[PDB]
Amino acid sequence: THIAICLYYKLGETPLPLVIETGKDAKALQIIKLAELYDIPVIEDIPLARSLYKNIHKGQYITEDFFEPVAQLIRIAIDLDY
Amino acid sequence: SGSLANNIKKSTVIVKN
Repeated sequence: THIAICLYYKLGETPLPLVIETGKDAKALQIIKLAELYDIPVIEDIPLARSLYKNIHKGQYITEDFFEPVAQLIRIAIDLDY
Repeated sequence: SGSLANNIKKSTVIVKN
């Protein structure tokens, strides 16, 4: 079962990283295709993906167990814009 | 239509299994 979790964090707007979209199966495949189209970093991390999928529903902010693992993702994925 | 694509376009990172 394929899963994809789309995280959004923008300083000043989102008080915490936000799960803005999720998908399983066909929808997960589509999210990944769109990620490629828009050059959004995609990271494979099976334990984290499964746990996020189960715990943090679409439109929910991440919770404490995820703060650091998601921070690490943001640090590698952030576009520094130069 | 288009909400999915607009969300992905603005997103920060995707985690997958």
